[PDB]
Amino acid sequence: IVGGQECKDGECPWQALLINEENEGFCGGTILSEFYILTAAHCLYQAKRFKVRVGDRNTEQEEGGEAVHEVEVVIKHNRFTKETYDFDIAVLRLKTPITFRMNVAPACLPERDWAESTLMTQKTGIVSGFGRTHEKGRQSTRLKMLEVPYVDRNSCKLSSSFIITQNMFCAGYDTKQEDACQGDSGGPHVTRFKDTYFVTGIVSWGEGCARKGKYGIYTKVTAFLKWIDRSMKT
Amino acid sequence: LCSLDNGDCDQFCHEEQNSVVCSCARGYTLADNGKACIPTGPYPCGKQTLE
Ligand SMILES: CO[C@@H]1C[C@H](C(=O)Nc2ccc(-n3ccccc3=O)cc2F)N(C(=O)Nc2ccc(Cl)cc2)C1
Ligand SMILES: [Ca+2]
Repeated sequence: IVGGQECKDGECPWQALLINEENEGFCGGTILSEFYILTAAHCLYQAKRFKVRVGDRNTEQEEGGEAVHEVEVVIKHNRFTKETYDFDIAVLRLKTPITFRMNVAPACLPERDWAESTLMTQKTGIVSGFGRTHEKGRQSTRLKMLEVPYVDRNSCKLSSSFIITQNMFCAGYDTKQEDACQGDSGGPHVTRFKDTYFVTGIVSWGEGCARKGKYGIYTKVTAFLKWIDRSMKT
Repeated sequence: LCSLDNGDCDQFCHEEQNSVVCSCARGYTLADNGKACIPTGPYPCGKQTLE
């Protein structure tokens, strides 16, 4: 995350971290339930084998709240392709149930229409992660969060050197130096409504990070609620 | 009108029979006034944790 602030205690309980066999984080994920995690499809090809970490806020150590969970099933959206990065969504079923606690809780799944007419229409959303704090930086060691403004859809297409599909949405700043980055991919984009946070997007991609005239591209969660609901039953 | 401040619902809002019907996400039960959403157990989805 570039800019933003540090995730204080209990602030981003739904944040999940995918770690490689070397125990290094490489992508984010969002807790949906005690068994399911929501992440980005392109994060899959990114690791031979991987596990999910929860309750972590600082990777340099173990404060006792962290918990590792092995993946039992990796449900990748079949239509996902790196050539367009469309359908960048994946659901993970964990082998063991997550224990909710301080810094460990799921985000709410909203209903399509309601989310689109009420959540997506909000002024801002919230993205978080342990990703790089700069375009050319290293994996951030502290969990960060950032309030990102929802961006006009047209103003979103006019700024992208790539195709923005219906399964995508822009969030961020035109010139202000704040945005998600590499490492935050797969992470949660949540929108708050009356102090309840609903998952609205999955950190997907961007041409660099915090680049003037560019935005962060997130996978619209509302476009996959059905697919997500079907993925969580099996 | 679900269009007016969300029909006073805590979470989900629908417009059936030309009225307003509130509902909640999994893990919450619809309160007596049929508007508020009450958490079923500790650590309900969508809430930052305090303990
Ligand atoms: C130059 O970029 C570095 C490299 C890395 C990267 O590889 N990005 C990347 C991925 C896919 C496409 N892409 C899109 C459509 C069709 C084909 C296609 O190849 C273009 C891209 F630039 N990156 C990044 O992920 N940043 C990032 C910023 C904001 C947020 Cl919210 C999340 C992530 C910044
Ligand atoms: Ca730690």
